[PDB]
Amino acid sequence: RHRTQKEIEQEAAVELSQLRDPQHDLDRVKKPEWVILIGVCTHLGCVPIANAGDFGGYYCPCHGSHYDASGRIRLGPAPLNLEVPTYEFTSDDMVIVG
Amino acid sequence: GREFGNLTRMRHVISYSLSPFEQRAYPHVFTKGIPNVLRRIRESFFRVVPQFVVFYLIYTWGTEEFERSKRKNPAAYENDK
Amino acid sequence: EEEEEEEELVDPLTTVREQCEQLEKCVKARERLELCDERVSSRSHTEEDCTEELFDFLHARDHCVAHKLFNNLK
Amino acid sequence: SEAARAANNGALPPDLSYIVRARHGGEDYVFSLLTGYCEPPTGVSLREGLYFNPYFPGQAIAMAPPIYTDVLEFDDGTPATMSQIAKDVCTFLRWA
Amino acid sequence: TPMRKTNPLMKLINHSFIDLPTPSNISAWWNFGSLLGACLILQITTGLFLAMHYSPDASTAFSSIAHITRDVNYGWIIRYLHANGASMFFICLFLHIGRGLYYGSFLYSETWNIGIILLLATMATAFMGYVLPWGQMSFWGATVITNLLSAIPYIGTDLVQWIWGGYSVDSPTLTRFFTFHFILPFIIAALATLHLLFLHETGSNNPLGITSHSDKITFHPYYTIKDALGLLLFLLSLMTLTLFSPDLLGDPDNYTLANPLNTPPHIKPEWYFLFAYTILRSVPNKLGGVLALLLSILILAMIPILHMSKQQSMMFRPLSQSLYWLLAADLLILTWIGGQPVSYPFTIIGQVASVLYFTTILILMPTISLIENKMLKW
Amino acid sequence: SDLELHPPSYPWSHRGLLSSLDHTSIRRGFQVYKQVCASCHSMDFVAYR
Ligand code: HEC
Ligand code: HEM
Ligand code: HEM
Ligand code: FES
Repeated sequence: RHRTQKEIEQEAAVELSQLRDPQHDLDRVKKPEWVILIGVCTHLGCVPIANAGDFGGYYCPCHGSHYDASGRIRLGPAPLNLEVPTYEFTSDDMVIVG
Repeated sequence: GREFGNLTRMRHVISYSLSPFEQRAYPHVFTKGIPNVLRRIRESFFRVVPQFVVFYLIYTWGTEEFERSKRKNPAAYENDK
Repeated sequence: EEEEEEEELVDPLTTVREQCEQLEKCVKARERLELCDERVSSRSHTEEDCTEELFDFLHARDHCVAHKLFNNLK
Repeated sequence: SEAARAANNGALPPDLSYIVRARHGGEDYVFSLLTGYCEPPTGVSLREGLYFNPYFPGQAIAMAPPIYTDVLEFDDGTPATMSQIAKDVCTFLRWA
Repeated sequence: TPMRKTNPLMKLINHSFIDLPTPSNISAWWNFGSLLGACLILQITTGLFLAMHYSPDASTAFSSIAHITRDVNYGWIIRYLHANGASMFFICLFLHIGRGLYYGSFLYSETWNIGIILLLATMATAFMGYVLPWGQMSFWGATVITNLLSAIPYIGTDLVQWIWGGYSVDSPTLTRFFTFHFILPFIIAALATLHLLFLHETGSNNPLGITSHSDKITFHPYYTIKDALGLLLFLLSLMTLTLFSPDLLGDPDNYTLANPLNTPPHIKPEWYFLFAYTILRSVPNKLGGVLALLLSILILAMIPILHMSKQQSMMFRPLSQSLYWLLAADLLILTWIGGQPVSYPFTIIGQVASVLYFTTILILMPTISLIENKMLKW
Repeated sequence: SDLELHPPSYPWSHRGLLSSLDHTSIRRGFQVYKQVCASCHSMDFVAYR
């Protein structure tokens, strides 16, 4: 998910202590406008819906889970945050993963 | 090597033994058998049991405390007000 | 069709589920439950959830139900 | 499976071939799961697609309450109470 | 000149079985070792039939298991005698080690060490075998336990990928474990022959601990029927355990097919590894729990060095007996703790139980061995 | 959140140590499975045998 700077703003803005599975926003993604994540929810394996949810991030229909634009869980049953794959940019137009 | 023909030396220790068919397979079972097992249990008992009894108290506590740790969810909301 | 026969069936699960509620354990659990409900209603942004007391009620409830249900069914 | 998720708001209905011996408490988990559908507790809220079954570990099963009285008429001629239905279901799954 | 003493094959049967002297006063516990051999004989043949139907692939394995439990004739009896036969093998094995810790059979140090090697081989065997069902518990048990190898500092991940045969647990890994789990027990038999080979040239120990050359007895007439009684009681416990409540000792929520996408809520190792698991989960830092995991099994070699008592048998040293049963209770503590979800009440008891588990076998025992040495004026 | 309610034990016919399943219940339960269940639940490992 390449994303707008405003989402970078709302993600950076969030209080860290409040999070169900705390993790600093900038510390996650290598470049904030890009966010690469495993597409499986951490709760019961359902796939979260892109471009949705209260935060404008992700949403899981299976049990109402709410992920933020950075993919961290907040509202809903799901325990820990969406997993971040290892990856690296190479040529500027390309991105190796795994 | 250590065959029966060559082991420890020993000197005049006589012994006696009946044929299996000449004697009952269950001699004096009640008069002597059961009380023997009881004496044996009475010997092992205090040596063995108390640590296990100690284990049980811990087992009961751990589950119970964990119950206080979790099932007393209402204590936290009660703290909320 | 006729509502009565539907009325007639009744079901035996429900009837048993009420007689156990009549018993004192389910009663105190019930009033404590309603107490938790009214306390939840009292404020605009409560974090409290009565589901715990609901388990306290349902556990002894359905446990008491367990002794009597298949006695009715064949 | 993906179609099954599409038909069920993303939820995947588990295979029933070993549903009894899989779940803890076994078939005892099943009957109570069917027999029990308490109305939702005050102070808790959930998606309309979700349904509140307390015995479900997520306490919000995607399944709609599958059975009620006379959903089906037994050939045996026995009365079709939802209790008898769930009982026969658990027996058959236990055999399964 | 009996035919048995002339025939080169019969001489081995004659010495190893029919005519080796044994202490007269041997009790029930010494039966268990023989039982282990029988268990192995049962774990092989039974399991061998499972091999005739099981298909070691990521997809076909579980379905092949359903094929064994249903379409195959009498297959479920085989699968349960096998899966419960392993747990019986660990009951007999733990008791078999326990009598050695008690009666001072560890003074036969070479046999002791070989026995430890049999212990580790048995652990790798049962572990690689538990992955075969490829149920929900198996994929994640193998996942976590192989993720433990991640800890080693330099080899770390490269080693783990070398076991996986890939970047994650998958079909090739399942085939790996099918082969290794198929091959190890047959090594265990040969090492067991070495085990008896270092045992029989000195003779079996007796519960009193005093040398018993004065009252040795031929093995056959007595111990063939005594051990036969042990085999019958063993078959009693096993056949009851399998034919009445096969799954009480098994783990429910293993039957669900493995989901890489999903992690089961409790996820625990089966009980016979499980005490060691606490020594992992209790200890902070990823590597220290690994080293503690190694020391937990490898101390046993250190134990004979730590002996200080001028005697041998535990029966004449009650103060040591109290520490011994205390330690056994501590083991039960580790098992019950390892059967439980992480929380402070469990973790605290796990810390205490672990540290106590090491202090009892390192610090406490030798000292009271000395005190007992001085109570009797040595 | 909080762990799920623990289901009550029931006086089932087959929970006796020697008692067997009642096949008429298995029949009627299969007759329940064919309609209400079968529409949205697989049984991969059971044949019509
Ligand atoms: C399509 C409607 C629907 C019908 C009707 C239905 N199921 Fe379900 N069932 C589902 C779905 C979807 C789930 C998954 C629940 C979840 O994901 O939260 C489920 C869950 C279950 C569970 C529990 C799974 C768990 O994790 O606890 C069982 C048992 C089960 N189904 C069997 C049955 C039985 C018995 C019936 C009685 C006829 C039945 N199904 C009828 C759709 C249905
Ligand atoms: C597959 C595993 C094993 C097999 C087949 C086996 C077999 C045997 C047998 C048959 C005996 C003869 C005495 C008896 O039966 O009690 C024995 C003795 C012995 N074993 Fe084992 N054993 C195994 C595992 C172990 C383990 C794990 C240890 C130690 C941790 C061990 C240490 C000993 C010791 C110290 C003796 C001496 C007993 C005595 O002298 O009376 N063995 N073994
Ligand atoms: C001491 C020796 C052995 C032990 C302790 C042991 C233990 C186990 C265990 C615990 C399982 C898991 C079964 C389950 O959880 O359902 C298993 C499965 C299996 N074993 Fe072994 N095993 C041993 C030796 C062998 C041997 C010698 C063979 C073949 C010759 C074998 C073949 C198999 C096969 C094919 C399975 C898969 C069947 C299944 O998972 O149900 N095993 N074994
Ligand atoms: S499946 Fe993702 S929240 Fe239940």
